Amino acid sequence: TATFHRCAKDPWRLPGTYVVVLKEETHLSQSERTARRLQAQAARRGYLTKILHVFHGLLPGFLVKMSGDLLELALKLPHVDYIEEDSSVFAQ
Amino acid sequence: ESVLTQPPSVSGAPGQRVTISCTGSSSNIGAGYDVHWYQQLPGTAPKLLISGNSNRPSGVPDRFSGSKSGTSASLAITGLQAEDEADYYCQSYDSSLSGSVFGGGTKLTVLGQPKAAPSVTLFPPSSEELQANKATLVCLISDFYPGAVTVAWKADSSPVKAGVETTTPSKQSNNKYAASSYLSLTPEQWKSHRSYSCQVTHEGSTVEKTVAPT
Amino acid sequence: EVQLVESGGGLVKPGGSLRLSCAASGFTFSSYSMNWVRQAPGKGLEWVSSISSSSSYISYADSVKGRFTISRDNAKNSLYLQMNSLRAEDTAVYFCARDYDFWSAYYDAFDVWGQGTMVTVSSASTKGPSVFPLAPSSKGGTAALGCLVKDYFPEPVTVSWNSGALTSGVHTFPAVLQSSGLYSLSSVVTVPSSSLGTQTYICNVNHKPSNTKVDKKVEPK
Amino acid sequence: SIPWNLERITPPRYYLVEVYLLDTSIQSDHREIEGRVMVTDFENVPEEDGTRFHRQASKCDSHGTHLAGVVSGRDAGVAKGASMRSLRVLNCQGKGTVSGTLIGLEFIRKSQLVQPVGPLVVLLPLAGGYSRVLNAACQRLARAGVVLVTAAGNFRDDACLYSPASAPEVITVGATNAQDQPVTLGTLGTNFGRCVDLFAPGEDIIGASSDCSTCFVSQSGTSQAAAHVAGIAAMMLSAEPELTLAELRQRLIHFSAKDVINEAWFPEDQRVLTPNLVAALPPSTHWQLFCRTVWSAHSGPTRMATAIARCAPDEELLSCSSFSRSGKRRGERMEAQGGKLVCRAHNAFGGEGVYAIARCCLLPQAACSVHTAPPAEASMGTRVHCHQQGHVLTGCSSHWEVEDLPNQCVGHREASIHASCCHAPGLECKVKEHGIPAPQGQVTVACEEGWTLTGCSALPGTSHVLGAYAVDNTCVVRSRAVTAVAICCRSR
Ligand code: NA
Repeated sequence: TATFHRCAKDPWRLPGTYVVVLKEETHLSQSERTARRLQAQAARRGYLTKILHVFHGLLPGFLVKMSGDLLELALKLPHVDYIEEDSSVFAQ
Repeated sequence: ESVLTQPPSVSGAPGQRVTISCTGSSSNIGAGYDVHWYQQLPGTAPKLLISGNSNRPSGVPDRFSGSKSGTSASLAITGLQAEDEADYYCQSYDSSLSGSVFGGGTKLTVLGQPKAAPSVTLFPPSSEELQANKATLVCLISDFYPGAVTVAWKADSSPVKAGVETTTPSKQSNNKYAASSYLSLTPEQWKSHRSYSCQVTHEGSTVEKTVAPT
Repeated sequence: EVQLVESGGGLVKPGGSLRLSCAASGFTFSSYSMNWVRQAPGKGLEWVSSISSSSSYISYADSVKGRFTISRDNAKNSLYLQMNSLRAEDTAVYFCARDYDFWSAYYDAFDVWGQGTMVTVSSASTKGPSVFPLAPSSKGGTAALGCLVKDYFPEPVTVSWNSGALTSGVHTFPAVLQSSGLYSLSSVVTVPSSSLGTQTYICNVNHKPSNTKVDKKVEPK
Repeated sequence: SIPWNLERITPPRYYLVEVYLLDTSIQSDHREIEGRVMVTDFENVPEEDGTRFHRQASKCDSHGTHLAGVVSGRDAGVAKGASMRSLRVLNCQGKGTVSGTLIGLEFIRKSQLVQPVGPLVVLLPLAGGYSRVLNAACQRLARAGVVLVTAAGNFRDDACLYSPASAPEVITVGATNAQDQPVTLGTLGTNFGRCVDLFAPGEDIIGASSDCSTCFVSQSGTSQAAAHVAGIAAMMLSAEPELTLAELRQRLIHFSAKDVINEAWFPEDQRVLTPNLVAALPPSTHWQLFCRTVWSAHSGPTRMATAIARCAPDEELLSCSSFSRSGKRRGERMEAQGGKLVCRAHNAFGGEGVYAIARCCLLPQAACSVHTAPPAEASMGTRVHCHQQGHVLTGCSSHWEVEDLPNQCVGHREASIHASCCHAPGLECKVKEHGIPAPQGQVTVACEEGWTLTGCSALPGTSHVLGAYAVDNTCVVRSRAVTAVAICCRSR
């Protein structure tokens, strides 16, 4: 089943934005539809969400700005391999 | 008035273990920022003592250790040594202030050295200062421990209230204390009494010196 | 070795301005953030301002906000603090200190400090000391003699005896601060009473803030 | 007149490709890089923290400009004049996001397709916390033939807790100073551990300053070190456009200065895991057998816990050993997974955890395989050998179930024995041994010049063996009389 991941270093966490990674071999039109599905489900529950990007070419999936309340909902979407909470990177 | 709170002072005898606490809040220590500790020897710049809650720089003895828990941190010193006498400051970033702020500082005192009674020497006004129409009596107090004295001045046998200014006791390079006291008089006052006295009380014993205009 | 040397300190009147500098050497200055920390005499450390290696993080303590401006010049390995609208409460030793720039990923300790430069803000102008002899008493073991250094500002004064040739038995006491806001101290030396009257004793008082040197010979009454 | 760091990567006997930089904005007008680096129109960065940001004082270009200069600057660069394309994924305050970095990596993948297929290097001079998605994006790019180089991190910590540092297929670079010691940065410094592939100059590195178009400045950090290795990769691929990532990684490892670093700087339990390598240019535009050692993560205290060490896809696993500091282990075995051979170490029921240690080699046109025999209860122990003709024994493994105990493997009677056999043109291997009566702490034996260590092992029957592993071409057996057994090969 689909797992959730977040940065172990708590202050580097950026909650509220998530990369939803879909199972490999998922096609662009499927990622596109899954993103719109999540939006419609969240909207029915009173949540505004934003699709920021739909990935294709490297990984299949999408970038979504939404409340963490919706994670359980998102983890049940079709094709979902896992979901990762955004986090910071820094110049070295 | 500091964002991080430390006890004003701590003390121990050589060989003992003492601790110094540092308490902050959810905007600094409780927000996941590390506490760093600095030692400042009298009349020097601060130097790094503990970094990242618990790490010792090269050159810092393992007698020193640190820890952090929740919104507070603690510095511990085992096998206390004389050279540990110093001020200690904790530090942490505070996200509401956007700066790495300091605790108020803890003064560490190393105890246990033998009692020593003060040497007192007292100087009358110089004739040159009298020509300049001033008079200053100079009471010098040295080599005493512990470092608390009270000074009283007598005109003949009566208490002199006004014109007195006394320093706070301060450590000499030999690790005992020194202080001084100045009595300002008009030349006329100086000449109109039979004598003046500096009385220094230390641990319930009084040492007295007297000078006369004669 | 790794080193920081701040300069530019001085005496100034309320409302005035000073520019402190801090020169770095012995390390890769352009990868370190820099900081000013100050300490009023007898008081605790107070963070003043911080600037990151590329100057993209800059911040100020509330107490100096709008009056002080920090900046740095990596090509010159230098850190600056422009202080305007100075107040009495800004009187303090100012230290610079470095911390490696982790770009907010981590806030490291200030691991190297300079020795500090002194800044006094006072409505009072500098005043050199009056020096008076404290003559040895009329009495054979040791005798005490010294000199009284009156009414100067600001600190410090230094005292030596016979131009540094006499160091044993010398005790120069910490100054008292007078209600008037001026300082006085005493320096005493303990000497063989048998030497009185053949050996000459001269106390050498130096007060650099006012550019005053005074030499006073101290003789028996 | 030559910067110490440029001299340092240059060997005694000292010769098309695009380098992508994901970092801060850069000053492309600078004399060091002008006309050779192109600013792509990619940028995805978070807002600066406005309470500390003063735009007029800020030098937004400082970090990226210096790094472009270290890679390809005409006077102070490693691959002078090399071609670069920059993407902005860090803001003026040196901060970016995993998500922005992903979108930047996708952009590079996009360019690689519509552009003339050629070697490309991607330099990632940044780090965040371990990220599954970021590591996965990097792996996917690496399998498309991209060479990714990244900073190990500046936190004096285990690089496996950071990304992309912890991505196995990414070349992860720690930083050393002019004395070849690990760089300290404030009270911290270069990261270390098994996820670091090698170190490179990273202190006091002279390079382009965005102050002005001819200005230079010195900087320190694992970013600078990674930039050195990106320059080295670029010069290697410029001379051999066909070089693969696997081949390039093995060459970087092979031609680095060995053992110049004092490992005392690292915490004790990281010293065996951290490669003692400082990068250098191969003295050569350009046959031999390359192998590297790959440590797995610790297994964990569980009684049934196992560790796994894997090789890169283009590599063959020629042998497999294991190590436990407590000494309580049940050996190791070579298994098939996804049609690939992996190295699996098994933990003892009283142990705190084991490492699996793989030996990974580039053996063109090789057909390797594992052959196993179960426990025997014989005086000659349990034995297996490579029956097929032309199949050579490259390594032996042994795992057991109980707790208390040419071209042939011999193990304990109670243990299963595993043999790695390979068929490859002109492959020849031989065995070397060395025993010591009083094991002072470790027994070692090394392969002669010209041979490559493929297998490292201890003779069975001993109670005080902690494990065995290859360090370059030396076989190291760790005891708490013991014999170290090396298998050495070459291709004639
Ligand atoms: Na790696």
